[PDB]
Amino acid sequence: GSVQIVYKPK
Amino acid sequence: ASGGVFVQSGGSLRLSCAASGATSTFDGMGWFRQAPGKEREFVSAISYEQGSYTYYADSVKGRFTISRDNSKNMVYLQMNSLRAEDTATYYCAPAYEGDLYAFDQGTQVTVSS
Repeated sequence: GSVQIVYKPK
Repeated sequence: ASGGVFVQSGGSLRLSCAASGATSTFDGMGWFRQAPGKEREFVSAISYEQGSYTYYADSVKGRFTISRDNSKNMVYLQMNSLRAEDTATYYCAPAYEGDLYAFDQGTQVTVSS
């Protein structure tokens, strides 16, 4: 139902 | 409440996280951190497959090393040359292609100068 995404480096 | 680890500037710390192995959804594990008053920050992520990805935030490159032991279902983060700006709570999370997914407890780390 929900998620926190922490993106890898750009 | 305020309880955590305390390291002197220049010191080192190792974290570990259980990593059951690759599912259809996730192909690695890693860490992010959140310092007081700031947004969550990627730290590092590692693939279950040897040789696939090993990502590091620019702020920790050369100082932190992530590693896996698939035979123990574990991943490790070796944090060397710690500095005060590394003060934060550190959270483990499953990875998919390097990005971390937290689908809800961290390790609070204070580094002095």
